[PDB]
Amino acid sequence: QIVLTQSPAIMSASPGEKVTMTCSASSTIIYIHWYQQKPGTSPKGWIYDTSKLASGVPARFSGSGSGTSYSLTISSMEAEDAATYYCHQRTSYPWTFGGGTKLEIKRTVAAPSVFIFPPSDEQLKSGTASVVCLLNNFYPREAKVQWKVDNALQSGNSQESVTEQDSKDSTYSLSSTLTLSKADYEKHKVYACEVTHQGLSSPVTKSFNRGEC
Amino acid sequence: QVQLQQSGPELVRPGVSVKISCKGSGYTFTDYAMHWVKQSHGLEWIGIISTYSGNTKFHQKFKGKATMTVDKSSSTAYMELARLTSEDSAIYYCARQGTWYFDVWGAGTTVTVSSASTKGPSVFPLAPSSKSTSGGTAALGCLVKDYFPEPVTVSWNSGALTSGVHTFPAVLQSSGLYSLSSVVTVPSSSLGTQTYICNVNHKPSNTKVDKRVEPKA
Repeated sequence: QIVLTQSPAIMSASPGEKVTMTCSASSTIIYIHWYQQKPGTSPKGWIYDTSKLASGVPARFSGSGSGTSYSLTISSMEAEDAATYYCHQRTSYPWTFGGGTKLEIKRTVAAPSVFIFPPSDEQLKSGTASVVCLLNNFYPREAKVQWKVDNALQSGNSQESVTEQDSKDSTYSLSSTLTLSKADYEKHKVYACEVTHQGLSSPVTKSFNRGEC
Repeated sequence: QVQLQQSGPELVRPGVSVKISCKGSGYTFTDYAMHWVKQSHGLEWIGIISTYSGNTKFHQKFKGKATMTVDKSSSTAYMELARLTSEDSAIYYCARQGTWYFDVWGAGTTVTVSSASTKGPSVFPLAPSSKSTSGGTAALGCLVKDYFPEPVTVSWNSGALTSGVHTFPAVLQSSGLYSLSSVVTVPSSSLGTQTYICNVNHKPSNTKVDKRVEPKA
């Protein structure tokens, strides 16, 4: 089975820039093909016969190579090109795909809008208390959320999730849930979510006193 | 029109076996060989079945479990994986073979391998308050807690609201159940006037839920 080592694993580039993207097969193949997958979607054909462009694919795109080393290139990056790109060999069995190169849009640092949601009336009836802190529309993806309850750092009782790069503004969002028994939740007053991020010169803290609508 | 339509999310006990469908609609089904692909969580070719002849070729590693049928009279391709393990938990794509490349793909089918019983979410509101407003726009959302398996789908106002919506990837909790968040940013002036539903569908548990997110002073 021919491997297809892709590189870089991940890279960023802003509109207008030229990007190049590598695929190395471990044994000579005839043509390397390329597929594009954006988050949520299935792969789409992009380049076949190590050069030809699929239907609907802009001419910024080109691929070259021979033997065991192939490239893909966008002449000038556009917003819609941010995706993960897989190379593919149909020349010996079993057919195989590369590991992929994730291409993200590069933009200016942007600070998160930080929001905090207490647990609902509904959920507290069920004997659990989920507190949600939301970091909306920031850049870059690196961020740090620390939970403090009466100024006691929390560990082990929170979980995080990060959206992929927004199509309109090229930012990320993040939601974090600190989950607690209602017995524990009712023991304390200040619930704070402290955010550290490059768009902030010092950490933003967003909080609420237990019971303040 | 042209469209590969796969079976819904499946949850199957270890050991036993599962079959998934892929119906080619909008075009002559026999004219195109049909493949399958396993996105482990990165693509991995499984094999081929000619809608026309019925013969197949496989990735070695999948011989033993993976097996492919076609029923020409329903225009449906079938894949069956057997001796199911955790390794088989993944999304499985069917991709019609085009003249020059894989040109139509199904939306994929999610296969979670586990002996556990299905579990439909609880939906809790994330009401908009001053703690969630900035620049005369307020954030609101729904908390879709403690379901199994993946996936759930969330929409707002049966699809009429789509700008400003962020639906976050599910997080696996310590309990072994999933939980995710969907938020939307709207103008502060809309609250009180323009109500907001979140519509949650969990096909493995046959759960539909609408939840109205009302503000607070």
